[PDB]
Parts: sequence; C-alpha cells; structure tokens
Amino acid sequence: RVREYSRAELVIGTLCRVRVYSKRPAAEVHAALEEVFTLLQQQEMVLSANRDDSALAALNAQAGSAPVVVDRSLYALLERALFFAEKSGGAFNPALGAVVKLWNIGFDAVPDPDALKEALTRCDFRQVHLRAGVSVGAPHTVQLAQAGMQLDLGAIAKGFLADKIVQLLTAHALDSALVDLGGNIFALGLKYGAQRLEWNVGIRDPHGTGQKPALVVSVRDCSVVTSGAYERFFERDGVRYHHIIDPVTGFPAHTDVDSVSIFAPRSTDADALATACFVLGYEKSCALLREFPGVDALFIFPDKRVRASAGIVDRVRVLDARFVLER
Ligand SMILES: Nc1ncnc2c1ncn2[C@@H]1O[C@H](COP(=O)(O)OP(=O)(O)O)[C@@H](O)[C@H]1O
Ligand SMILES: [Mg+2]
Ligand SMILES: [Mg+2]
Repeated sequence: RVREYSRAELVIGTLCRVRVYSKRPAAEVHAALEEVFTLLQQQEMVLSANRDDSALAALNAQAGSAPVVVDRSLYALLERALFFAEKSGGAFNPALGAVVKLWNIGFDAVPDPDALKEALTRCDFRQVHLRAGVSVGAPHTVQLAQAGMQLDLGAIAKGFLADKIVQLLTAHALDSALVDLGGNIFALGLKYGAQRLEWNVGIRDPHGTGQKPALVVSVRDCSVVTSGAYERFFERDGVRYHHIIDPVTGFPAHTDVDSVSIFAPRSTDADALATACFVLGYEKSCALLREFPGVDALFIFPDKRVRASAGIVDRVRVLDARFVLER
C-alpha cells in the first residue's frame, strides 16, 4: 500500500514541511520525519545568525582572533559558500553580516551613509580562512582575520538544510518526497498519482499574495529556489527596502528582474546562485550560469515576461495568463 505522509513545524524561523509517499511501514516513515525535524531544530542552533547561542555567533565573536574548531559539516558549508563568493564575484557574500545587521534594525529606518560605508570594510569574504589538517582525526578550523567581520549564511542555509534532509530521507530508504523550507523546495524522485509523476512546483507572482502560483514547473530529483524583491521588505517614505543586499553599494540590490528561480541537483547551489543572480541581474546571470551547465534558471521580469533556460523551459506551464513565457 502506498501511503502519503506530511509533517510541518515552525523552525529555523519559518514554516518547514516535508511530504512523503512510501510503501514502507508507517512506523519507519514516522521515524524518518521525527528525525528530519530534530535535525532542523539542532541545525538552527548551529547556523542561525542573530542568536548568541549558535555556533555561528560564537564563531563571529572570535573575529580577529585565533582559529576556531568547527564540525566537518559547518566547514563544508563554509567551503561551498566561499566557492560561490569567488565564482559570483562577490555578488553572493557570506561575510556580509556587518551590513545585514545594520539593515536588520532598519526593518525594526535606513542606515547611515558612512556607518554603511564602514560596515563594508568588514565584509571581505576573502578574509575568511578555512584550514583542515590532513592527518587522521585532524580538526577543521575557521579564522575570521578581519576584526568585526560577521558571517551570515542566511542566503545558503536553507539549501544546505534541504540537502541534509534529502540525505536523511534517503538514509531511511525513502525515495519520494517534497521538501519545503520556507519556499526552498527540493523534489526528491517522483510522486504517485500515470502512476509515477514528476512533482509540480509553483513559482509565485512576484507581486502576488502568494496564494496562487503564476507558473508551475515539472521536476524530478531537483531543487527549486526563488529569490524575489518582495519575499521580505519594509517601507519608509514611499521607498521599499528588500532584504537582498548589493555588496558594492550596501543597499538593497537594484536589478532588472522581479524574481529568479534556480533549478539544480543540489539545493545548496540553487540557494546561493539564486541570491547571486538576483544581484547580478539578467545578462550577467546568464553569463555566470554558463559556468554551471547542470543548473537551470527561470527569470520573471517586471513586465511579466518569463524567460527560462533550455533545460526546463519545456517543463514550464503558465497558470496566470497575465504572464507570458518567451520561447
Ligand atoms: N548579497 C548577499 N549575499 C549573501 N547573503 C545575503 C546577501 N544579502 C543578504 N543576505 C542574507 O541572506 C538573506 C537572504 O537570502 P536569500 O536566500 O536571498 O533569501 P531567503 O532568506 O528567502 O532564502 C538575508 O536575510 C541576509 O541575511
Ligand atoms: Mg539564496
Ligand atoms: Mg535561500
């Protein structure tokens, strides 16, 4: 008997839901889901920026001092984040904490011009030194060379966690699932109905209440992560300030797309690239994405035109006829 299971909780500061189809005994699926959400709870205390408690916060507290020992997994995440910092030319920047914290208070007024200029001197991700010994049991260490520099993994954390969850589900012999971490999707395998079908993931209207999808894409074994100008913002004197920062200016990025969705085998990659591509804009995004052949992208423009890379365009269906899919 094929059974369908779902579970959701408020965790890592958002609503996380996993949906599973399985013929394994219910007890086994329940065990897997129990562990998925235990993982998420534990990982919140490792990765969460703005905590005091988290490993990340402790790491930030040691900026400008001695190397700090970290678990293999946090290390691996940092390696990847720096990787995308280099490839994207800093558009995605995991060492942007000093600036983000200044805007984080705004949500609760615009930062001061110089204060902002000052924070940016403390965002050189190239000053993040990762070192790992090669001998049996050698430790993994991180050193923030520049004083005042603060790590913030908010733009790659969900992807990292979705990949961890997929590993977990797979470890429990589950091969059909839809992982949703606050809009960060991973579609594992196929769902059940033509019997076995691709998952249908909706992309919201960037200006929409998010109750209905503008588009829907069919995918298997794939992450779908969207970066929008309206996922999170505050308004002051007629001006909207969204959460995604352009590290050159220190202000919310001004770009020629309303949203960019990345489709990748790894959600970690999809999450970082989605953020980078938003900051870069359409043309520079296309250039960067050519260096990642196994990745696909979907851009929604302010005039409601939609462009999709060759890998997914055939799998895209428009639900809101105000939008047009260019071929
Ligand atoms: N240019 C950037 N590079 C990396 N991280 C960023 C950047 N700008 C903002 N951030 C951090 O990442 C978060 C946004 O990441 P993103 O993945 O685009 O959105 P979401 O949080 O919805 O996944 C912000 O809340 C901020 O803390
Ligand atoms: Mg991101
Ligand atoms: Mg993200």
